[PDB]
Amino acid sequence: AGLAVELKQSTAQAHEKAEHSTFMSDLLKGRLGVAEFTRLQEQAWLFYTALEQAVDAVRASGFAESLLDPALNRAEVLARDLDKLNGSSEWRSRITASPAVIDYVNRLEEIRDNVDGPALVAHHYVRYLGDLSGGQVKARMMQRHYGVDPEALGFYHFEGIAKLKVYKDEYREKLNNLELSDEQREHLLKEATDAFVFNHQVFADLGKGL
Ligand code: COH
Ligand SMILES: [Co+2]
Repeated sequence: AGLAVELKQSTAQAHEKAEHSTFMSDLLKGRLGVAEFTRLQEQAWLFYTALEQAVDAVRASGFAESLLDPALNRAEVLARDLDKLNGSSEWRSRITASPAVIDYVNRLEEIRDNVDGPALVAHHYVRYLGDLSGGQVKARMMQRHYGVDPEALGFYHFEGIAKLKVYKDEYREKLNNLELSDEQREHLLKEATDAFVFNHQVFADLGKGL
């Protein structure tokens, strides 16, 4: 075999490289602070805004409307998280994207303009499925290590989903039931590996200095 299982087996090597990065290892260990966590959330808002722009364009065309659920949207809740984290709403006009986040947004803007359905589905898998399966863990250690207020952690909470585990199995079945050509499947497969590299490069840029 299936598409959901194939994505979890081929991108398993790249997924191990993301959790073994200097920045993510220090952030989850508790060796950093709420300033380093806030810089990660600031960069995440920049690529999630670009990601959702591409998702909105591909959903409008009819490509995988059931898969692209607008309840998964994180840019609106990430903006509210950064308002509580920074203490003000004035962060919007003073944040600069890192070299990796620029490359990431450029890729998501190309996917939006070309309305590349399969490539968008690969980026949707990489970001949203990881958020649903590891959100509650990252929110727990952010409160334990940095004392982040639970209301400033809405990114890790999906209010539109009552059964979180059931939603993961429904997302994988919708991914498996995507009618795709052999070229569209290989494009989605090669894009899924690319999307993991983009997210790993974001952590590599953040880890510089500390
Ligand atoms: C323990 C460290 C860790 C971290 C920090 C982390 C953060 C990130 C991250 C950050 C940018 C990305 C791109 C991913 C990528 C993913 N992670 Co993780 N993951 C991690 C370990 C896991 C584990 C374990 C799962 C459970 C898989 C499952 O069966 O739900 C997971 C779920 C996923 C899934 C869903 C796959 C599936 O179930 O089919 C993707 C994609 N991810 N992860
Ligand atoms: Co670079």
